[PDB]
Amino acid sequence: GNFSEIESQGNISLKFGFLGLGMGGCAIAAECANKETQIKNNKYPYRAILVNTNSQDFNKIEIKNTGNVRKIQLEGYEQGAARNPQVGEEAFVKHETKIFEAVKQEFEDRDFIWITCGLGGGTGTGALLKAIEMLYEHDYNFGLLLTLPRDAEALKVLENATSRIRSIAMNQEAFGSIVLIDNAKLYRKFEEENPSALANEYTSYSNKYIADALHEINLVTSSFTPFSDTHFDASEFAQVINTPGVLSLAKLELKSNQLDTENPLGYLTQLGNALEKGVLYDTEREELESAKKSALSIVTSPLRAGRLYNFSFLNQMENFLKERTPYVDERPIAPYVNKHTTKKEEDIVKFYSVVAGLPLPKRVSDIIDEITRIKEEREQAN
Ligand SMILES: Nc1nc2c(ncn2[C@@H]2O[C@H](COP(=O)(O)OP(=O)(O)O)[C@@H](O)[C@H]2O)c(=O)[nH]1
Repeated sequence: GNFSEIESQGNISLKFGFLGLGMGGCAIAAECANKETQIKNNKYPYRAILVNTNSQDFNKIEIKNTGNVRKIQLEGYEQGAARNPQVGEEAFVKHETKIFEAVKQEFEDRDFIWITCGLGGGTGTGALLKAIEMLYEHDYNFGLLLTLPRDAEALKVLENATSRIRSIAMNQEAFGSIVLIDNAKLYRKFEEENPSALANEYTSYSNKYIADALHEINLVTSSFTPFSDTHFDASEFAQVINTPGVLSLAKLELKSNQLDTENPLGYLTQLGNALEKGVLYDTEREELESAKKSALSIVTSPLRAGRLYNFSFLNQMENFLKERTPYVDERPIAPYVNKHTTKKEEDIVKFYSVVAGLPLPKRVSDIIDEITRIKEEREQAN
């Protein structure tokens, strides 16, 4: 995930802060906060506060971005493998004053905060609702960056996740977007693109993959030259990220010759598949249909832009999004020119979309059925 070229000539739309809770949430938050960029006068664009109980692992969470990443240790509530949310909850409440003082100072210059948490654990999951109340009570603009557990994590972790996800959705109107991450999906993605990969490379891969997906859309929305008057800029991006409900990201890269405007079915089908098989989780038409907001940006070279962004293409794209998110407040189709595209990448056309205000995905229901299976077979066994 090297965005050096783009960063040296671009910028990020929003100054994100990450409030990590628990091991996984802190690992993801740290991965994002430690990102180094080639952005003018902004080597380290992100900040983070990592809240977790003491442990060797938590001590192990590196930290490159100095000063912009602070660890807050939940003294006295180390939980071990108890996987008990009630304890995580008590921990957060007990240390709330210390935590908020840290949040207050570190996030003063932030535009938006991501409460980052791996659903299923004790500390993170347990502290989640309290953390949300804290940011809400102090009027921060914030959203949730959450992972859903793999089936192998078993019963307790799945119930822990199911419990919070349910409560989150019920109270979703109280805050911004919920960027869901399906660990099962990403685990599979890893195996497939790295068949000969070993288990020791997954965690790093998934955390970098997540951080890169968020940073990339943050970059794309403020680093290129708009071809027209329709934009998906920092302002619009903020509008979308602040929309309640689940948020889905998609990205498709095609070679210029695979994008036929006289025979659009081919590339429109690929775009449709990219939107459903999203970056962080998998969605479907039924879910997309109820989107509250959506935006799609297209980026290509000076060489290709002029010939691509014609009436036919733009109209086909307008139609495409209209069929996918029919009831959206606004769905801009925003073509961009990357004026500094290399000769080597001259033919590439990139598509980026963000869909917001979505319902919980199918993976949440599959987890419920996995929990249901286990409990019912346990009864039959009895
Ligand atoms: N993507 C990702 N997910 C993680 C990571 N660590 C843990 N998780 C997930 O988050 C869930 C909770 O684990 P953890 O954060 O360690 O528990 P906690 O410290 O008690 O909150 C697990 O069930 C995993 O699915 C990580 O480094 N990356």
